[PDB]
Amino acid sequence: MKILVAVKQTAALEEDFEIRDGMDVDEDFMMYDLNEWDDFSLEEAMKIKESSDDVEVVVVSVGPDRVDESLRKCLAKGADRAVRVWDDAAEGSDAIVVGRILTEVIKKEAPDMVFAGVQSSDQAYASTGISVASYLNWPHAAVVADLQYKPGDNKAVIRRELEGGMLQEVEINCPAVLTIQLGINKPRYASLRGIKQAATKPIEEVSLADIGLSANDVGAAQSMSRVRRMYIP
Amino acid sequence: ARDPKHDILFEPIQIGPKTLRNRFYQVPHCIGAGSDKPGFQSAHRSVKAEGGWAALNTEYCSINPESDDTHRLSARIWDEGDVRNLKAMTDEVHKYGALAGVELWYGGAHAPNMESRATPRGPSQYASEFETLSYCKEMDLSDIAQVQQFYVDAAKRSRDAGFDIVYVYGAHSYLPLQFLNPYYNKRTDKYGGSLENRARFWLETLEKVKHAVGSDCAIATRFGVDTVYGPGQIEAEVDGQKFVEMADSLVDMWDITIGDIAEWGEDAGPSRFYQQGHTIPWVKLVKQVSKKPVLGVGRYTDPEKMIEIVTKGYADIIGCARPSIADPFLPQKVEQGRYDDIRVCIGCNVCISRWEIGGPPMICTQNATAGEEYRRGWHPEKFRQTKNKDSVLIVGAGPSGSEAARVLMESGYTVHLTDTAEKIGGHLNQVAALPGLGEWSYHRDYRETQITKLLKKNKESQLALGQKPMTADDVLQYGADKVIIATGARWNTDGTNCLTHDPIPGADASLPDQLTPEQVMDGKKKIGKRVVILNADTYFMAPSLAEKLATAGHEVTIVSGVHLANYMHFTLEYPNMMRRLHELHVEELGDHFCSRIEPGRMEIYNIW
Amino acid sequence: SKILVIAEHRRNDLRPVSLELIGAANGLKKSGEDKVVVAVIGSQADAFVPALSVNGVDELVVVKGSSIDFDPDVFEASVSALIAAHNPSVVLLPHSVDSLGYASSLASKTGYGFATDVYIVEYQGDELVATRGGYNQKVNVEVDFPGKSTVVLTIRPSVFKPLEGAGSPVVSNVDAPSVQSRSQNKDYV
Ligand SMILES: *c1c(C)c(C)cc2c1nc1c(=O)[nH]c(=O)nc-1n2C[C@H](O)[C@H](O)[C@H](O)COP(=O)(O)O
Ligand SMILES: Nc1ncnc2c1ncn2[C@@H]1O[C@H](COP(=O)(O)OP(=O)(O)O)[C@@H](O)[C@H]1O
Ligand SMILES: Nc1ncnc2c1ncn2[C@@H]1O[C@H](COP(=O)(O)O)[C@@H](O)[C@H]1O
Ligand code: SF4
Repeated sequence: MKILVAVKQTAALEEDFEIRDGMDVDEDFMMYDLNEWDDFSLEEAMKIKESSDDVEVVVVSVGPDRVDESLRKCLAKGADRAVRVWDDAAEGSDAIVVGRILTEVIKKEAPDMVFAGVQSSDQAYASTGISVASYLNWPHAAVVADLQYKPGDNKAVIRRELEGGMLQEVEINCPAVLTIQLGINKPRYASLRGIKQAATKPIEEVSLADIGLSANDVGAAQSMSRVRRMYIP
Repeated sequence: ARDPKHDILFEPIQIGPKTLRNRFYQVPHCIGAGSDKPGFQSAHRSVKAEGGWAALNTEYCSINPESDDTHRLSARIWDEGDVRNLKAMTDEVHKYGALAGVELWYGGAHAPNMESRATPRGPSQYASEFETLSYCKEMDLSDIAQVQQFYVDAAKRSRDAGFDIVYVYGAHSYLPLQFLNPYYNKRTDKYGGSLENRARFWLETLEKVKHAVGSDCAIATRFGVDTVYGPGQIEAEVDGQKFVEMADSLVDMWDITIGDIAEWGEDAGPSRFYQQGHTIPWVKLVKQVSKKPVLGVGRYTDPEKMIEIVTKGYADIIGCARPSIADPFLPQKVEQGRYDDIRVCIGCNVCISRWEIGGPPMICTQNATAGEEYRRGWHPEKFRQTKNKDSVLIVGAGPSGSEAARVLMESGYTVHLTDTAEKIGGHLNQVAALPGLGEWSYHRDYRETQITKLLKKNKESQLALGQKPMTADDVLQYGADKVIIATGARWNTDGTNCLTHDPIPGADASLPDQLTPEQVMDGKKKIGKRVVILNADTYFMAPSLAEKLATAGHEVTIVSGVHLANYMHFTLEYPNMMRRLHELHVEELGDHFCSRIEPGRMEIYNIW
Repeated sequence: SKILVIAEHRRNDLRPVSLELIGAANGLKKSGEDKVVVAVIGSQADAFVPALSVNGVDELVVVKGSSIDFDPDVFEASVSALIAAHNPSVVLLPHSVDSLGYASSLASKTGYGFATDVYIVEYQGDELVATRGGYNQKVNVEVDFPGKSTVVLTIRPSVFKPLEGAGSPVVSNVDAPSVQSRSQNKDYV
């Protein structure tokens, strides 16, 4: 049994950052860390693993070498394995292109369940997880605030967190893609010894060729929108 | 970057022969150094000069041994020794481009002269309402001339010492104010009676001091423009404004306060009673008549409140004492737009409490380097950087654990801070929820903010809250090089107390009719109608619980085996606290303690 | 050509964002001759015809399905069918919890223009330009969608103002593709 959690390393900006060309903020002003929603995703996978017997939790991220820092944090926070997918041609991949990339590594991995965060703290597309569901053709639910699932079941029960705090119970076929909302659980903190042990662990590197994709499948060129301009409002 | 609306705070302003570089001014305040700890005096003021303050003043500075505040510690400028000692401060303040000021003091009978044993002189003979065994001799005309000459000789010493600003101090009901105020002044000669006559002492003093040092030094005056006592003392729209008009041509800068000496928590308003700006209604009355620059303190820490009083024309300069102690670098932080780095004064008056006790150095609840700059080499904004990759685990994020994390992270260390509590602040989170104490929360707000920003730049550090309690095994296996245990204290549940050091028979806060402070503050345990508080603590807990309970409708009696709220005499909170308990019908039984408790009843005894 | 608005409802009530979207659609037309079609999807969505017969609405298509309220498989199937049948230039969805359930699935299959949480929309001559936030809302990001005949946007609620008063739209009903959804809504809590 395997739960695959897609995670993203998000950018946060220093005050008072500057627009570079007008196409982005200047990199010097950027700090990267693990997307806040991914702590909750990862914890939920660890709850499932810890509630039974034998569940591989793998984390996967699409991005360059710096992402290693965020995947390491995942290892420290319980993940069994970490995979990083990249090729320089994938720069500027939109949420839908990244959904396609994630789909092909998920197929290589063959998990029983996929978890994504509801949205990323930086771009807040609130799109990537559900784009993955569409390319996988898997049942999906977005904005999950509660999960009843036992490994190997056909069949899970979620609650959707709606506007105004109200919840809706939904029974969903598995395997499924779920996007996980803040507050579903209390994500753990690794100890210094946990972190040190996570440091010894390999981050597995996966190229596009490894998953049947090429430069022509990815990048800003293949995306569903095009940035004209960024500005401070 | 700095908000453009704050640019006004960085404009210079002329004061007589001197120029202030900006509108941030440290008014005279005690620190427990005077002329006796020249290291402390020069380091404390010069860090603020480095921090952007335009002018730094000594505390009240005695002009002669017959105004000696022992057992309390004032500055002194009695001779050449003092000139050397204080010049350490003026030289150090000048090194950072600020002006240095001195506050010339003569206390009349308010100075108990316990070192000098000399006799104080005054407008009429009185026993001080603050030092009640201390009496002055009534001044004849030669006495008046002699004391005036003391001011002159001190002002000449002050110029020798390198001061740029010299005050004639007439606030906190000291001597120029005593002549002004018919509460003290009973004379029927030409220094008593009409306003013109009552002002004559302070006006002649100003003229003489200006004459001696005025070409070289700005002459400032500090004035208690209203005693806040009603008619019978000074009122701003009666004598106050008229005095300002009479003295305006002699003064280069007005520094305005309210209140007297016995209750000077009306000036240094505790946050318990007073918000930022609490003095404005009295202070703004001075610019209605003066043509000179004016400041008046009001616990100013927010630049938004600061530009308000300057743009509306209520003050030209932002005077501060406590805000400058909590954050010597407040002006630089505003200048650079680092608003979230500002360490905001909580108005607890612990700084003052040291001075009031008589003799000890100042300390500060927010700023743990106040008093420590010289003697420990601790600069508030500069931290020796670690040279190793040592990690530290800290169990507990209350004032001590969170301070330790903050400093260790600023020093480059890896820190993991953990607590069972949902938020940083430990026991201060309930304390600040007590009636009147909401501003005490800034101590934890500052640390929450700073810790969050330090984690962003110290990437191996971590904050964990809402945790399961750490056990000894968890600590031993945690993987840190060093561990700090900061697990706090709790109120006693069995009656243990400082009088007998033993439990009281029948005391037990697990019983449904007995509660601790924490159980009261938690709000879950039911409380009955008639409440007895049994008190062996001298600071704020018992009075504050009494306020909370009586305001919620209970009938409250305080049985106190120690002097109730004794420590609040020193924080200047005591008088309004007693007024608050009285108007809420809280009954007090002093001089009693308790020998045993039973369901619904307790046995008490007179301690004498 | 046409602008397609997907209305939204829950527990018997139309969600006001539906009107805001009609607002946005009308403010976006490149001519008085362009037409706004609104769709409302649900087994009992005929009940909403009164609330949706409002100024700005030229056609109201009611689509009935398996679910009373939102379901991702039903909605995806229904909206793809509306788009194919009305070939709209722009489709507007609310940025809502329901829309998070399927919006990006609509786009993945198709190569339609796609942007979410949009708070400014504008034509600049003949190119649609949408603005959304960036870097935790610290910047605005203007996007366009080249050579995309159909753009799908989700729209931030409480940004676009609703039109005032009633309308006279041509109502039609259609059935959802009777395909069984891979999830089942149970109770609200
Ligand atoms: C001592 C102490 C530590 C306090 C904080 C104030 C103070 C102290 N000693 C003073 C003295 O030497 N001379 C004098 O004129 N004023 C003295 N002060 C009062 C202080 O100057 C301010 O008037 C008040 O503290 C109110 O201002 P702020 O603290 O609200 O800015
Ligand atoms: N075993 C423990 N593990 C983690 N936190 C603890 C443990 N024991 C006590 N604490 C926390 O320690 C903190 C002590 O804070 P506080 O009482 O304010 O002490 P101080 O005033 O010394 O900083 C509290 O927030 C409390 O929840
Ligand atoms: N580059 C990426 N690599 C792996 N997962 C991603 C990536 N981008 C987005 N995600 C997933 O999508 C989630 C929500 O983000 P979004 O739709 O991008 O706003 C994240 O928490 C991840 O689960
Ligand atoms: S001890 Fe309290 S009142 Fe005094 S400066 Fe420090 S925080 Fe402010």
